[PDB]
Amino acid sequence: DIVMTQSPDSLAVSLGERATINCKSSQNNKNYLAWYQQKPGQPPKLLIYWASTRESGVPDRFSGSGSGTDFTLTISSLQAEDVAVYYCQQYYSFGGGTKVEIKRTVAAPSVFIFPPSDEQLKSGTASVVCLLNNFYPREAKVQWKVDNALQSGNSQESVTEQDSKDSTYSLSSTLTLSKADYEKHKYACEVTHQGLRSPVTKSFNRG
Amino acid sequence: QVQLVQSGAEVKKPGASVKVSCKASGYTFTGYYMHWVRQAPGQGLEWMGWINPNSGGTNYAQKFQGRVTMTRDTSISTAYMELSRLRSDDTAVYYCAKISGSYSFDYWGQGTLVTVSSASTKGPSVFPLAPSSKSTSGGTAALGCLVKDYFPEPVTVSWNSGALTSGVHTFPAVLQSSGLYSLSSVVTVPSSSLGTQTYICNVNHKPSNTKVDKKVEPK
Repeated sequence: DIVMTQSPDSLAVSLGERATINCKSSQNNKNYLAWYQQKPGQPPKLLIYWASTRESGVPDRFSGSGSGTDFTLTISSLQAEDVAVYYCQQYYSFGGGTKVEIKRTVAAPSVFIFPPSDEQLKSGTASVVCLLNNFYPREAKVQWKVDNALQSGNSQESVTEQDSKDSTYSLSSTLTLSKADYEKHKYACEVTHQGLRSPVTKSFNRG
Repeated sequence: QVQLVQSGAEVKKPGASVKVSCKASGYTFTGYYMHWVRQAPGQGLEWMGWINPNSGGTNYAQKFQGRVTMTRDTSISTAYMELSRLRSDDTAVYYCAKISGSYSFDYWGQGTLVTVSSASTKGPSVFPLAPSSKSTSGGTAALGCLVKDYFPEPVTVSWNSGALTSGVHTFPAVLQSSGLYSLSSVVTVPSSSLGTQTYICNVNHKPSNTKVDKKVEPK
């Protein structure tokens, strides 16, 4: 019957600055609220229990506060090592999680386009890959154009975890067509991003 | 040293059952309730239930009542979670976690991936993403490998057998409507290297016992 809601769902904070994550519950004198850090491929790690007691070994920059229904995980001086998803927990309810990332200066993507290989074409399919490399922030618009026809809903995007070294993202966009569809046309990926003064288009002719 | 060590990833078809184990050591097994928590890929944490290892008494989330069974074997300090009548939305990493006196989970198993799907295990097809002028910007060329149509997760990718880590980006897999996964791995290198330095992506799909090494050559 208890529902935990975290705010915000995602958070970008500059290196060495303060990050705060909120958690409110639906609802001996203990508060029975825990905070967990989770990095990809790892189980969550307990940071704070009883709302404000740090687990030994957790850096002092992690602190918890709050009472009753409203609780807050604070990270003073965010490190790149703290990029993770944080969860609150009360009894058997978990918050929905809050992604924490390093905020950094805008970095425009370098754009690269890869035609389908002949190996793939012989297998009967054609994947066109558009690479957006080392950019920030994560929002980027990738438009596919096939003989200048704007493509909608037939590509798939994937985005890396933020790079711990330079705090950037990379993104791949894959347009997949049947070999037959690919042969019927003569291919461009147009990238819009905060760091680009005008869109960058990379294109190639089939053949 | 408290450790909770879970059994390995499993793949199940819809309608089947899965049983995950969790071997505890480093503390008195019967003194702490063991809970199960699951996490679908990219999603949050979902509590499933607990077992009192000292009695076998259980309590399950209403969402799993009638499908989950938790048991333990105290002689080998092992907790078990069985989930039956599986559907693809039971695809998740299942965790065992020991509750503490503060009603927090201070110790977690490493997780057990359970994939529920009708798809058959299948190694990837690996296709080069070749560097050319159309993947060259300011003396930097990008190249990569497309790792297509495999099941289940995961695959690992390295470059030049792990000697090449700078500039490497391996993208999270996307699950296609076919039920198969595909990803790309890319690396950015100096353009001046393309005529002298060989680039090979090493693709390892342990579920299908597939390893592919693909040379990626310019143009």
